[PDB]
Order: sequence, then structure tokens, then C-alpha cells
Amino acid sequence: SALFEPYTLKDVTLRNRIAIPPMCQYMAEDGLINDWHQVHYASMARGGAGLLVVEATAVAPEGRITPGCAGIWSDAHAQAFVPVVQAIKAAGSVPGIQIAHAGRKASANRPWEGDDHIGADDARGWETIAPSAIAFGAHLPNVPRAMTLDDIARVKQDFVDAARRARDAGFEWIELHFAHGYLGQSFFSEHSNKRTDAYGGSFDNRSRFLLETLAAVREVWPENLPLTARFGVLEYDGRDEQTLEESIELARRFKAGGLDLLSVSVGFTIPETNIPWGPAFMGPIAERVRREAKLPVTSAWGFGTPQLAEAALQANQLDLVSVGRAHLADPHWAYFAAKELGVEKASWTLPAPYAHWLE
Amino acid sequence: SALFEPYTLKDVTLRNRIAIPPMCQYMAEDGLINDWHQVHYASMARGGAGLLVVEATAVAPEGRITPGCAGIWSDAHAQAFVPVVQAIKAAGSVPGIQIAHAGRKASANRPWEGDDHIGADDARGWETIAPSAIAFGAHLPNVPRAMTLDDIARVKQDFVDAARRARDAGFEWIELHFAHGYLGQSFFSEHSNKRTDAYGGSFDNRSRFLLETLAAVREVWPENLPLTARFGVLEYDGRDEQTLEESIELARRFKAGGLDLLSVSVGFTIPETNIPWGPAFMGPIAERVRREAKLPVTSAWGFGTPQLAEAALQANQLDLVSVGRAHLADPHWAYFAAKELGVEKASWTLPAPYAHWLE
Ligand SMILES: Cc1cc2c(cc1C)N(C[C@H](O)[C@H](O)[C@H](O)COP(=O)(O)O)c1[nH]c(=O)[nH]c(=O)c1N2
Ligand SMILES: Cc1cc2c(cc1C)N(C[C@H](O)[C@H](O)[C@H](O)COP(=O)(O)O)c1[nH]c(=O)[nH]c(=O)c1N2
Repeated sequence: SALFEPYTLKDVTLRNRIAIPPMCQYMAEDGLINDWHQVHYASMARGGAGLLVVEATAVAPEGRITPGCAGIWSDAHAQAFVPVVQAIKAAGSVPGIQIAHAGRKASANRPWEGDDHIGADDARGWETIAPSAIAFGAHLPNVPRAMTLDDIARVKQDFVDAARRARDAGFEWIELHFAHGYLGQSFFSEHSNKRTDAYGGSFDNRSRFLLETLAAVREVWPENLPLTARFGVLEYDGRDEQTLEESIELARRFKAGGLDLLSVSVGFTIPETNIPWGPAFMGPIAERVRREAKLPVTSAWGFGTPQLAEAALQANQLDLVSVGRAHLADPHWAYFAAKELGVEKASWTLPAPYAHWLE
Repeated sequence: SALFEPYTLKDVTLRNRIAIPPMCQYMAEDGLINDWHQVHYASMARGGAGLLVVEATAVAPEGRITPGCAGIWSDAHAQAFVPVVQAIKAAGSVPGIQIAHAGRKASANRPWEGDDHIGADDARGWETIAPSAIAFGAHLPNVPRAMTLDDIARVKQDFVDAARRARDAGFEWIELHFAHGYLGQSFFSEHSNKRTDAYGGSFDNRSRFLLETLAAVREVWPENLPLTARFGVLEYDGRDEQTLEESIELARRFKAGGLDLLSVSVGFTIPETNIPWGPAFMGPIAERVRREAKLPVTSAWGFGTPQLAEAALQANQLDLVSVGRAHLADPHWAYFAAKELGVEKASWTLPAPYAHWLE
């Protein structure tokens, strides 16, 4: 099975091609993770996935999506991840982390608590920042403050500090969150970036925040550990061919800047879109990015059907298959996939206290 | 769905009829549980089961099955369970524990490390005790030492101390392990008990260790928390009708002695048997015990098929359905079962950070 072939990137070897993508849990307090996360991550790692990327973790307090989001903006926050890192490793999986800044989508309620921007009278709220003072709209109507050059410098340094902290906590894999309409994505998109300085307008300028952030992180993140990013390569906004072309060019520049792998996603920069949701619908997009930018890729959405994951690898549409919600449903999904694909000794996808009894 | 109706016994209310029966993990060291157990139990509890009975936990070191078995033979051992109790409760499940003494099946290797008696030349082993100096046979050839009257008093007191510790650690449900050929079962069975004193021979004498241990535990275990036992009611040894009759009479005496529920199982006292393994094969036997002894019951073996669990409840064969190996395969099996049986808002079998996204 292609899905259960190991994968080596820099000094890291994954035991199979199953990655658990970052999935916000909204259970942290003042950015500090706790026993929710400890059990959540350890259980999934024991389930057999070769790579576990920890949820979007804010590089600064205002960069959280919600009051429940994890943060790594201080050494205390980073130390809280050490038991998570070590439990993932103990399980034979590789611990990664996505570091993030929610931009204009920040200061929002938890998804099961309204999922909308926090009211101005609610003491939990905070001022959001973005390339330009323009709201997402719909359920996220808060207008962000437009960043100054000083803000841009500060946020880049926050990403740097976060990467250093992630390194020291023992993460072996880092992912810069440049997707899903948050700060990085919003600098790239003309929808959200109306700047007239060096960080807006042209393709070079819109790319600049992302390339400078990558370059600054590259300086402190070890050369022998995978340096990756998630990036929305189209919006399904009627501008897809031009947007894909630009995004793929940016992926070439990421590779020139030392990126080892790109997690290919959708922009979600604005609500006025028409996304053709379906099983494995990103497969062909990811394949094009992989082939044209000549960079390893992963992608997600609907690959919880093991045959779809296997087919995507056999078609060389991606190098790792990210399986998200199916792991929330079943933390041992990797074992389920091994059985479904007829892997020899499938139960030993799991540790011995389970594997012995399930064979 | 009958499977998702709550159940009240004494002061304890279970959110559904799904019980996770005790399952040895063989991952403890010197009886002390650790991170293996913490994540294992917390994850399954979050999966939705209404009751989680912690694995066979030895009341004394020589009562472990293996060098990896959990113990509760000191206050420090009990304190180690507190985080497990707390995690199970935090998930909305009810924490139970099975307290045990392996008798002549003690001093064995872990199942994936031979599953056989530890040899005399191996310092990891220890002398076993039993009602009589007779070996199980097969892969368990070690001849146990026949217990003295002082041994009998000591082991009863070890059960009492274990029950006191379980109580003070916060468990809300206790199960005495009188099944599966271990110490308690071996006192009852004529196969293993050849004693000529007050603890062997007649039905009353063979019952005596079990009834006295129950009575002694009853003194320290709270009246308002379920007091339960697991007991093999037949062996499939060609003596089934006679053994069933006696076992059901003992269950009547358990009831008279304050037992709140009986986990109905098979004796496994000797290897020379012919067990008719099959999906839910214990259903009719459990029903007969339930009806004839007028005690609530649970049972196990094959109920991981949700329709079988549901059918057993609707037929009033069981009050709780024990689902073991399916929870090793999938710690969220209760959610899987809710979906399969068409439960309304099935995803909210799980906590919010999963449930929200799985609707
Ligand atoms: C609960 C939850 C939380 C998040 C997500 C989604 C869900 C369900 N996703 C998106 C996720 O990584 C993935 O791309 C999608 O879930 C699609 O893959 P599946 O169809 O679920 O396998 C996500 N994406 C990301 O880049 N960072 C994150 O922190 C989050 N958080
Ligand atoms: C890994 C493992 C470990 C144990 C068990 C079995 C297995 C698989 N079982 C028996 C268990 O509780 C249950 O009765 C059987 O597994 C049958 O139910 P399932 O078919 O697995 O749902 C068990 N029984 C018991 O009374 N105390 C225990 O500690 C153990 N330990």
C-alpha cells in the first residue's frame, strides 16, 4: 500500500504517508494547552499516523482565532507543549506544529458558541490586525486595524520567536499558516490587501510578507528539520486560473527560499465564493502545484475514505495524505485504513496492548 | 435506542448502557500505572461509554497476572489512579475498577511476550498461591502453593484495603474479579479446589471465600455506590447444567449479601473445555442468570456489532452491554454505535471539539 510507505524529508522519517493536519481544539486558556490536548494528541499518535501537526498555535495573543486557541508567544506557553511533543514521539509518530496569526478573523467565538466575531461589550474580545482596514464580512464583521511597517516587523519577529520556541520544545516539523484567510493569506490576496506601500499592489509586494516571514523563520529553524507552510492556492472566486498561476509562482519562490513541503489548501479569504466541496476535490489542484512548482505536497478534504488516500498517492497527486475529521471520529483511523487496504499485520499499526488482541 | 438509555444503580447514573469492561494493558511497572493508562482510559471515556471499568488491578503483588499488571496494594498505588478517575469523570463517564488476584494464573509473561508461566530461572517470576496445589496445565504449568488459613485471612484483608483505596481514590463503581480462573473462581470450582477444610468440598465451603470476601468488602465500600462482581457461571466442561444451577444459587447469595450487579462470564478454570465462541453467545446465559437470580447483569464477547448490543437490551438479556476489543480498535466506539443505530444528534456522543464538526 502506497499509504503505508515510509517518507523521509530532511532528517525526519515518517512511518507512513498518513498525516494528521492541524485541527484547532478551542480548549486552551490564555493560550496554554492542558489535559484536553494531552490526551487528544497522544491518542491520535498512538492510532498510527506517521505525522501529527498540532493545531494553529498563535505567535501573539491577538493572533488567536478565539479565546480557546493555543499560543506559543512565551516560553511558558512553549514548555506546555513539551509533554505533547514527547507523547507523540513515544507513540512513534512525528510531532509537528502549525504556527499562526488569525489576522482579521481573530477575536471570534468558539465554533459551538456562535462562531462569530466577539461583541464589543464582551470582555473577551480584542483589536484585530490585517494588511488593510477591511472586514471579512458576514459573521466576521469587525473591521481590523491596518498594520504599520512596525507591526509587520513585529509580527515577523513573533513568527521567528515562535519557531525558536517550537524547536526547543522538541517539534521536528513546522508549518507556517499562510492559508484560510488568516494574516498571511490576507497579505497575498487582492481582496483583503489594498496597501500602497511595499507590501501591497504588485505580485512581488503581496508576496513580500510571506516570503520575508519564511526567510526570517528559515534563519532560526534547523536546516535538518522540515520547514513547511500551508497556503491557499485559489479562492473559487471566479479568478481561479490567474490566482492559481500566481500561487504556483509563489510556491516556486517558497522552494527557492528553503521550503521543504507545501500543504496545498483553499484561500477562504472572503465569503463570496463557490467552493466545489467533494471527496478529494483538492487532489488535482495539489497535483498541479506539486508538478509545476516541483515541491512535495500534502492536501486534505475527504481523504478519510482509505481508497481515496491510496489512489491520490498512486497518482502522485501528493506525497502525504492529510486526514483530519476522520481522526476526530476515530483516533485510530490509521489502523482502520490499514485493515481496509489489506495491509499485512494491520493491527500492528497500533501499539502492542491493542495490536496483540486485534490480530 | 435502548443502548443509549441512561441507567441508574444506587446513586450512580450512567449516560447510556455501554460499559467498557476491564481490559488488562500489561503496561504498569511494579503495579504503578503511568502515561499509557492515563491516555488509554481518558480517550475511551471521551468516546462516549457511560461506564469505564478499569482493568484487573491486583490487591497484592503476587496477585498480578504479569509483571505489567496494575496494582492497588498500597496508598501510593491508589493515588496513581486519581488522575484516571478524574479524566473519566471529566469526560462524563463513570469510573469503575476491577480488583483482582490472579491465583494460580499469576506470574505469567505478557501476552505478546509468550503468554505463558514465567520459568523458575527467570527472576521476574514469583510463587503463586491457590486453594490447592494443582496447576492449570497447558501453557500455565506452574504448581501453586496451597493457601494457609492465614493466607486466606490476608488476601481477604487485601481485598478490603483495595476497596478502601478505590473508594478514597474516587471510583464510583467496584467489581470483584471472581471469574476467569483466577483466585476467586478457583475457590468455587471443584476442578481447582480440593481443600478439606472450611473452604473446600461442599457448595457452602467452596462458596465461602467468595461470600466472605464480598462481605468484608461490603463493610468499607459505600452503600450508595454499586458493588459488583464478575463470575464465571459455567465452564463448557461437560458439567454445564449442574455448574449453572450452583452458580445461579451463589448469585442469589451474592444478592442477599448486597451485590448490586453481576458481570456474567465463563470460568476459564481449566484448559480442557469446549467454549462455543460466537457473536453474543453469552446472551442467553446472562438472561438466565438475570431472570433466575433476580440481579441486574452485564456480559461480553462480540457485542461490538451495535445491532447485537441493541438486541440484547431489548430482549432484556442484559442491563448493560460490555464492549471491549471494539474500544481498543476505536476508542470512540460509542459514537460509532450511536451513528449506526441512528441516534439523534449522534455526534454529541463525543465532546464539543469533536461533536461540532462531525454533525
Ligand atoms: C476541528 C477542525 C479544526 C481545524 C480544521 C478543521 C477542523 C475540522 N482545519 C482544517 C483541517 O486541517 C483540514 O484541512 C480539513 O478538516 C479537511 O480535511 P478532512 O476532510 O477533515 O480530512 C485547520 N486547518 C489549519 O490549517 N489549521 C488548523 O488549525 C485548522 N483547524
Ligand atoms: C486486552 C484484553 C484484556 C482483558 C480482557 C480481554 C482483552 C481483549 N478481559 C475480557 C474482556 O473484559 C471482555 O470480556 C472480552 O474482551 C470479550 O468482550 P469483547 O468481545 O472484546 O467486547 C478481561 N476480563 C476481566 O474480567 N478483567 C480484565 O482485566 C480483563 N483483561
